[PDB]
Amino acid sequence: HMSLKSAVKTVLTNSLRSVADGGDWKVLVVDKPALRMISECARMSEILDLGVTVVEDVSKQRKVLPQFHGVYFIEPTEENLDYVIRDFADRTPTYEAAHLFFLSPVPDALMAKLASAKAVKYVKTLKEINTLFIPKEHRVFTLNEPHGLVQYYGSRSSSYNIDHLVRRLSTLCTTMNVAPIVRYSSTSTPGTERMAMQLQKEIDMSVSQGLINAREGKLKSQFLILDRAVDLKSPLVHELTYQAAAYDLLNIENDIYSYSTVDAGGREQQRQVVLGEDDDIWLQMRHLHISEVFRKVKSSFDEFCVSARRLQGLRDSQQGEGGAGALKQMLKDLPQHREQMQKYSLHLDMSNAINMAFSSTIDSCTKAEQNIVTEEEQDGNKVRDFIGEVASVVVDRRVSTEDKLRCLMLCVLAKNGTSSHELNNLLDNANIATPSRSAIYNLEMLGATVVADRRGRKPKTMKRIERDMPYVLSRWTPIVKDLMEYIATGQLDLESYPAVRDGPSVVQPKESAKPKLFVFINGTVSYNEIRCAYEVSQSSGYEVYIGAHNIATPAEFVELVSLLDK
Amino acid sequence: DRLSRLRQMAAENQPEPFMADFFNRVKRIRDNIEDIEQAIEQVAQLHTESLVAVSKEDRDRLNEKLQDTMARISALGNKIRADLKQIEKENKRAQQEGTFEDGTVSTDLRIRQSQHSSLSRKFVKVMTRYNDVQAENKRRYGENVARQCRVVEPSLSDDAIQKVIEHGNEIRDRHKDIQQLERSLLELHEMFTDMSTLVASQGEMIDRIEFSVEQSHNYV
Repeated sequence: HMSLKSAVKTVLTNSLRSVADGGDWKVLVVDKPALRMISECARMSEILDLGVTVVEDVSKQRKVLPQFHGVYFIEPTEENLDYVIRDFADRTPTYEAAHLFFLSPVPDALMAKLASAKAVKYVKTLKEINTLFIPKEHRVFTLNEPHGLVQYYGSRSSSYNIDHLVRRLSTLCTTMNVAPIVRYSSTSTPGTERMAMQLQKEIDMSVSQGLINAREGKLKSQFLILDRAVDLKSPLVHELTYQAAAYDLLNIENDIYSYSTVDAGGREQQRQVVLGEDDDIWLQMRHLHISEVFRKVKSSFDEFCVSARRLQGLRDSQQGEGGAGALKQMLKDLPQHREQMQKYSLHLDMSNAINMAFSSTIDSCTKAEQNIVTEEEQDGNKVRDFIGEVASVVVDRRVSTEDKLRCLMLCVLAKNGTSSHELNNLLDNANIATPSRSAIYNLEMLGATVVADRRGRKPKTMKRIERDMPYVLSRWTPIVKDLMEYIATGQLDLESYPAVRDGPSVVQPKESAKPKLFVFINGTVSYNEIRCAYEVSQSSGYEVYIGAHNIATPAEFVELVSLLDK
Repeated sequence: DRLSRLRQMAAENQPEPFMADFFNRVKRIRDNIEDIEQAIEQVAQLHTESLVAVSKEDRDRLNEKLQDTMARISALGNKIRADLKQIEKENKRAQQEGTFEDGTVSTDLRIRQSQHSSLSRKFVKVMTRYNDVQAENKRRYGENVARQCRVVEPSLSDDAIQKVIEHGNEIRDRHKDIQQLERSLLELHEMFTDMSTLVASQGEMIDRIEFSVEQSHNYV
């Protein structure tokens, strides 16, 4: 389908247009998991002219509307069926009828409960959609589990339930319509290996079941399954590409950014907008270096104004207060363009905010982070005293606790073994409160070895591709990118990353086409790893899709790791 | 499939209107918008067709359709604008009544608000297509028709731009044709103006599904 948002919207559309009603408006009754998935693939405006007039939460259900057919997107769960048998049960039904679409297969015990209750007479159509994964971005899928990392590697990991996880992920293959070879690391945790085994049988039990039909070209679709431990550095590094820097340095809760502009009059009007796929500047700009974004948004804004006046008949001889006076004159002269204007004012703002937040302090942290993480300087002079690299940052009292933590964590990852004593002293010199130190020690639970007496873990044996990295604060490349490119070239050892089946089917010489590569990392995915799936799609060979239980910024990843033992 | 299996496993055991006038207006608005959409793409041809085309033989034949469809697009426009405004006032004069504290609203008012928002946008976007084809044609309805009609004066670059701009056989009618496109652009501008400020204190977030279903009610 190319985009996961397109793919998910298509299932919603194909399902809505299968509802056999009398042609009145529809009521879309929706789950929490359904709400999240649908909300991320369709605006309200796109739902309206798909013939639904309201969206409702399966819980509560006030306002009875018998003139309209109810359509349910909902999970095969007792709590839900009780809401359904309840919306009808009583004297007057709640909709003209119910059209039930289940997010995954419905058990028989529940099927019976529905058959015995009154509701049975009202249920017209009942299907199993096979889609329960959040389409966050065109190339990013998510499980809406913000504590995934904890539930999976934490001190309750034993009882995770990798079943519901395998089915959620196989969902990715049915709605995408592709039957991939499953790949995993030789050094996968047992929990993970099993998950990869089971995923293979799931998609296969779907293919011999005609839930997915493919042609199987020369190159093959693969589904790479990874432990967070594949790369513990990427989640931590300050990053200077637009999306990644915004989410790190700025306050972006649930994808909402707040800024201040002016309208006709009233100044400091505080707008909240969502960052997303329906904003053309966001796209195209989001994977660019921030220094370059700063100035293209400005260019694009000025070009837009100059052009939008030549489409009518005018000319910009009036420049007051710079580009603010352009924004005032545009909203006055060309009201038509009010929305493009809001779009530019948002990125003018966000661009600037990033530039300001990237203080000399943050630059210091970044330089140190790059040196530690690539293990050489801009120069190329190998760096060996990782603890010395950090000292500069850690004395600096202008530096956030969280920032110090990030540098410290990167430091013990590099050292790969540090004496209890030298480590307890580093933490003391850094003035890191003892409760906050679980961010360091809990790396053990992701297979890191931090203290030297716990015994070092055998070195990761994988060549790094080696790239031309121009920008001096952007020399680090996430490991996951190398995994991607190797696979897009069958060049990824079967001993290092074995297939469940058809192993020799990825041999190596010593638009709507192209094979898919799904990458799923347990726990957390990073914006720099997300960027990689895009870079690697537009470069060579495959179309790449990346995902995890949730997206975590560097701050959120620090919090998660600190929670692994609590 | 799974529907058959249910009706098999269940046989082994044995209204008021609701906002009628409102759904009328939005049907009307949707319908008018679609009408305008088709009308716009016909004014497109009628304009580029009045280029050359055997002088006044067909010019009068075309300008007859143009200002006919133009007037319809306008009449359809004003209705849409009045139906929208009517719903705005209707909604505004229903806030305090349709909120029962709790922060929640009321399926009636929720529906009205998402309809009102969605269509106002759909409207500004359609009219923008209109505004674009008008100015698009008015720019060349002076370049490759009014100016290039200097087959009377040898005037070069400035004496044809410094003169034609101010006044503006068949070069006499194109003036009446340019000032048409001008009171068109003006109506549109006027419209876009109070349509823009009309989204103020509205939306910013309403197109988000999650937002709507958060302000739902309950308790029967």
